Amino acid sequence: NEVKYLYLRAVGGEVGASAALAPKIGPLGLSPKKVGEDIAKATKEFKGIKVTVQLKIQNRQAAASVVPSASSLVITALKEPPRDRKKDKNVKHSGNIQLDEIIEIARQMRDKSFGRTLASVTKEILGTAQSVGCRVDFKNPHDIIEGINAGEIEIPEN
Amino acid sequence: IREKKAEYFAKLREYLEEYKSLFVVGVDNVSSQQMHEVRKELRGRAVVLMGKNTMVRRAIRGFLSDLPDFEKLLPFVKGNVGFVFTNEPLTEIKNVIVSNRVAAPARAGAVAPEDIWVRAVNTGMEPGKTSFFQALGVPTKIARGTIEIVSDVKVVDAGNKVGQSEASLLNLLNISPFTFGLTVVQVYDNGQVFPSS
RNA sequence: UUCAUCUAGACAGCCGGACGGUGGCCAUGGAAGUCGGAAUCCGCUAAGGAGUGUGUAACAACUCACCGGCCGAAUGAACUA
Repeated sequence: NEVKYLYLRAVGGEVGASAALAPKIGPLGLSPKKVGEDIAKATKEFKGIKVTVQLKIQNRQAAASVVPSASSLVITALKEPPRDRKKDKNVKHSGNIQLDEIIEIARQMRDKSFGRTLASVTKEILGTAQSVGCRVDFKNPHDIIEGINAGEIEIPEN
Repeated sequence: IREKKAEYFAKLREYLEEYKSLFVVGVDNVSSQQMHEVRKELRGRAVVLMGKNTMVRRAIRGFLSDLPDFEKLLPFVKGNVGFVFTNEPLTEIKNVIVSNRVAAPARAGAVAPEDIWVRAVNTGMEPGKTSFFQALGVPTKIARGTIEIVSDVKVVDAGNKVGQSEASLLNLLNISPFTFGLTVVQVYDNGQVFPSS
């Protein structure tokens, strides 16, 4: 067995195009159709929002593994109707994600992160949400981060 | 400027009267992921404070009045060196510090960490790179379209900065011997410094 | 003349790095810190800008700001005549 590693940025729960699948995977004797279907299955919850999908090619099995992306996870929690490219381009996002949810994403992302504290990882994910530009608990992630820094949002550090 | 000067001085003071022992860690040739990872491993156990030699020297000279020990630490902070404060067993702190070492590739004009040889093995490339092989005068024959170095050659070693030629040779050889990592010059402990060794 | 930087190391040069999350999101035909659009996000920070630019279809990759090491005491800018 050979330990191979390959990912992409195919859009979540949207069948991946063979023109964007074959060049990467096609060489190493692996079905692009299988890759796309597995990506969609793993992004069932992620449908519409693009997600990075690690593939461990251990002797030619297209076993997709969605790696948690902070921003995309934030949008999945934002719960906006799956982005309809057809109806309008560049669909904006305004999700009301609760502090509990942003903390949850922080716990699900700390694993591969570098934030000193759980509070630090929450600030990171909140900065990602700020980049997205949505309003969060009827407030901007910037002011939520400043509140955490100034010791207002008591974080459940567990 | 003076405000952040005082802030840095205060942080050094805090560590100096909050951590029983410290190590003098050299960060030469060391990337940023290195000391990030080292801090991650040391989290809780040790803290890392690195900075400007003159900065730390002046801070130490200004703390001399209250701490009459550190005049012996003054002559040890030279080059890219900082201080890893801790209250934990020196040995394990040291190995955790010196363990995280990333095998970076052999780059041009980069002092070789160790005696990089060209150890004979069926490397698997072609006359295009045999050009470089001959350029550095290593007898190499095209074995079934896969080069083999007949004779080992002492190309580079500790120091003797790796010229573009050797750098390219080792890159095509796909060897990353430049396992950069934070070193340790000396060890301060309860007002007593001793070498790492 | 006025305003600044500066032995708590000023400018120049050389050398080493210049991050994790993160190839960030959005997309751009293709952008991978940088044709690109909003914010210049958090952490680690000496430093690192979702980056300073280059390069590439994109890359891979460099490079600069930036930070260190050396160096040793001056330096920069706008003005006046």
